[PDB]
Amino acid sequence: SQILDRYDTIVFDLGDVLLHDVRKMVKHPVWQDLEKGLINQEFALTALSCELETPCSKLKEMLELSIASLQVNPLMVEVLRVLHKKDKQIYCLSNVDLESFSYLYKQFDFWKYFDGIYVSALLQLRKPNPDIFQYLISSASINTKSTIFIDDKSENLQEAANFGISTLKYDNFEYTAIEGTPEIHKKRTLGEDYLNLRLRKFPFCKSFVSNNVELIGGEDFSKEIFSTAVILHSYTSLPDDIIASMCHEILNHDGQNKLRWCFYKNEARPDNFPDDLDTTSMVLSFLLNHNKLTIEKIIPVAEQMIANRNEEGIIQVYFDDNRPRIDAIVAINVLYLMHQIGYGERKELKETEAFVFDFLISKEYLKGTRYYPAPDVFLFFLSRLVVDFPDQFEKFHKPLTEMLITRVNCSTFPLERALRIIALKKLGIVNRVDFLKLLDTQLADGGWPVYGLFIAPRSNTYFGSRELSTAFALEALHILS
Amino acid sequence: PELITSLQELSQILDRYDTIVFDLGDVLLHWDSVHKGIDDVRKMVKHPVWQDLEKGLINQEFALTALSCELETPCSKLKEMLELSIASLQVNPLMVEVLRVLHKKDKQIYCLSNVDLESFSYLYKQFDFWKYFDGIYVSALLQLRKPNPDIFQYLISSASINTKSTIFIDDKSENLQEAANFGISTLKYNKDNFEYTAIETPEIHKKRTLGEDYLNLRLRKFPFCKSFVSNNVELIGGEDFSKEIFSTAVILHSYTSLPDDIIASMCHEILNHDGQNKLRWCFYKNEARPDNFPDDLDTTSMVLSFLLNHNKLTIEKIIPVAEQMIANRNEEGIIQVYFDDNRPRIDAIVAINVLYLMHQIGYGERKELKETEAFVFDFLISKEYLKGTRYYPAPDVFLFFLSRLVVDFPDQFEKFHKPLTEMLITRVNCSTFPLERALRIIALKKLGIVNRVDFLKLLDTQLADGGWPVYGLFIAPRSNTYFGSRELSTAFALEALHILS
Ligand SMILES: CC[N+](CC)(CC)Cc1ccccc1
Ligand SMILES: CC[N+](CC)(CC)Cc1ccccc1
Ligand SMILES: [Mg+2]
Ligand SMILES: [Mg+2]
Repeated sequence: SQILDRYDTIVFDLGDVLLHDVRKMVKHPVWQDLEKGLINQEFALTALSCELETPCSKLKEMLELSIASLQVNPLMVEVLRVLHKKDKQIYCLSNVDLESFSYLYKQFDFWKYFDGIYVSALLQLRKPNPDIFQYLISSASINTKSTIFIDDKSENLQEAANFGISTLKYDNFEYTAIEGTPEIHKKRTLGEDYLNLRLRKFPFCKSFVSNNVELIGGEDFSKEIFSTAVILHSYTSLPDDIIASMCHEILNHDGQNKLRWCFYKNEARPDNFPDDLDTTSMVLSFLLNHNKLTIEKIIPVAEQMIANRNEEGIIQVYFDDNRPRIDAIVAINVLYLMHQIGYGERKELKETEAFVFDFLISKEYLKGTRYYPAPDVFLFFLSRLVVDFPDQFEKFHKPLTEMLITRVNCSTFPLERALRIIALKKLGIVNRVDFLKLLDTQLADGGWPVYGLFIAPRSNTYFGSRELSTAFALEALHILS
Repeated sequence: PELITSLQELSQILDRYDTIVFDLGDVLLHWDSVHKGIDDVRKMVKHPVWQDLEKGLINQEFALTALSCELETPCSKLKEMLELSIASLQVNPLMVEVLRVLHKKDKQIYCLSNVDLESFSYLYKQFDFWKYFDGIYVSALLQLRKPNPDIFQYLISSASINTKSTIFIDDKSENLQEAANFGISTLKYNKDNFEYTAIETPEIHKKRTLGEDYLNLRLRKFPFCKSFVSNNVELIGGEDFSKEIFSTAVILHSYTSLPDDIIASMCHEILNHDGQNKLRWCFYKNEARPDNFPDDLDTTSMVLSFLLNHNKLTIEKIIPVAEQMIANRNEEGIIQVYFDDNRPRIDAIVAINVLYLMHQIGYGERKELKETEAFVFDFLISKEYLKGTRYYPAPDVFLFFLSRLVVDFPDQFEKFHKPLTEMLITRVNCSTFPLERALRIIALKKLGIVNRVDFLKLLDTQLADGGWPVYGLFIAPRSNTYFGSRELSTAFALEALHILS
């Protein structure tokens, strides 16, 4: 339309806009708890089974039938498409429970036109409520004077109009051109102050070791360089002085030969413990990003990595023929370096990429990897490769996003909440729920609790640190605020 | 300003007040702190993370693990130091005597202190001055911390304190300062004297209202309390049963604010229940009764106790049924579950509910009750109740019903009070099921302890229509069938809400 081209930003509703008696269910107050993400469908159907005096299975079939009867609106989708081509900022703002949102994301394919998807079950907010409009506007930094909102309901358009956003009621299209927390900041400030103090005191990132993921009763072991590299890659808002001190510890790490890095400091290296491609890939990828190394110096190390494939063609974990292992996340971090340096189209990487893609798509990642038992870690690292090399990894985006959507608010560990927040936001989905619960678990000194990010399987030793946890939580807070 | 050195003069000033608030740390209890890394527990307790533990936001393992990094001290040394500190704890003989004297003067006496749940659990078992308090307000049970004014606002509101007649005793001036802002007079406890200064939410009610409207409408429409059955405790996808009378009787005993019109309607269901004969009741309606399934003492006890309470039946009519129950003992003397020699069963909650009716009708001194009462007592004390009972798998159900009996007949069950309180404290916030939170809140408050943690978490699981989720309260053990309803869950939750406001 000639109307929408006057606006920089268009916000789309889903229902009866892009998609076209179960009404007694969706009007019930319990359904609003479901829409808000407060409960899941199983518990919501149990309750509604009682209030609606209907066998639970009948409500499930009525709902299943109702979702599958949804059909795209071809006029609106094409409209969405033309706006996308015009480089508009486009957002989706809609009430829908989480599982329905999973089905609809899998089932349709217009999602790609959106710069950002704001769904009620991921926000714990519902669409007539002005709070959801205010959340959208500040989080997306929307200039309401150049923003128009498309909905079928007048309550929604009236609310948006009160924030100064024009409206298009979707037969007829009614157009009206409209012309007219500090707790987060405190928690961010506390956390930044905590992280900056820890890392200024100990730029070689500390770690602790134990036999459990919470590292209860863990002992101090601060003689591996990997955590330092993880933080440098993962928390993108370190002050320059800290970046420098941590870079210094990497460049001067003594578990180092010919740009092959070892996990351990020399003093702590088990006799005969080999260099590994995870530590090597991660530090090399950081040094190249910060212009401490050239592709010329890295490429021979990358060939050794290609030389390290097993009989199935998969690049292995260690520079040691007598210690053959594989790991989907080590595969990912190798592939990241490969695409960074120009190796992205080497045929010898095909089975390593196939392995990673299959690990995603088979849901085998729900079992964790050899060194990373928590499934969201695989998803997070995959999202880094997929979003940073999007043309090369196009076919990963939708399946990765599907998996992440189902895992929103599925675990209580703060670091796991952080990874889901960061990964979903990089994929254009706003996960406010995990964000809210992440804030609640900050400790009083500003740091989050220790978490066992990775594992030495031979000794079932978990490694982790408050620095790692806090670094991820701060990235999550910054990326959504 | 008024410096006091005379223990006599102290007693004379405290007597001028109706309410005395006592601190624990360095007032009633005293301890030492210096025992690779730090060598002073004072460095732990001062740390910000320790405030999270004190407020109940984390447990000891969690706080130590974090402190082991901040204080650069091996976690296991921090653990040893705490245990040594706690083991070193001594009672203050002067202040417990002052406390005891105030108690013997029928003063209203409260305890307000910062202590973490594990520590407070140990202290409660270890010492025995707690009986002198009318109410106990501990930071880990309140998720509030003592300097903060809102812990004072909470105490004053929870206990309906007249701050004009209230005096607070504490060793920390910051605590006294904050108390004086609320008009409470202060008494600083020093190593060498006393300093005496004479001094002159909306969400909760919305939730209460919504929950009351929910339950009143549900019980009006279905005064025979509905029930669902499934093989799992949250009854996900459970089927409608609604053919047992016991839920109706449990609601009448457990939620004490039903309007008279609902009470009348539910009482009619009990009296017109076809599964009864000569004032013995059967769990099931006839249409669902298994062939040869007997009447049982649990439904009977709870039904007769209610009908007596509401003057539907005389003591004269109950006492013969109660004598039959005494005739239902086994070779160990424990009263059994069913009116049926061919189906011998014992269950500790059924025993509790039979004992309740016994004491209520005048049978409380009958010697034939001894083995039943010792069964329930050993069941508590042996921690065997952590395994559930035959018909009630959730451990807090046994503690809840025990607390009804023990608080309602306190002269006969004195020896139960402290062990039961000890157990309940260890269970604060130990499970997520709303009904279980509600049982713990209700039971602890009857025992004088405010469990605000479970309360706040209970509030957050109310659904938008005012009802709580269904929960399987009791079990048909053979088929592993759970029974429950939203009415049951909401009734226990509303009672917990009322009892803590
Ligand atoms: C970077 C080290 N690693 C893989 C070698 C992380 C995935 C785990 C590990 C650490 C120490 C011993 C063994 C394995
Ligand atoms: C009062 C009913 N009863 C004991 C008879 C106590 C909860 C459980 C029960 C219900 C149904 C069948 C068997 C036992
Ligand atoms: Mg709509
Ligand atoms: Mg004190």
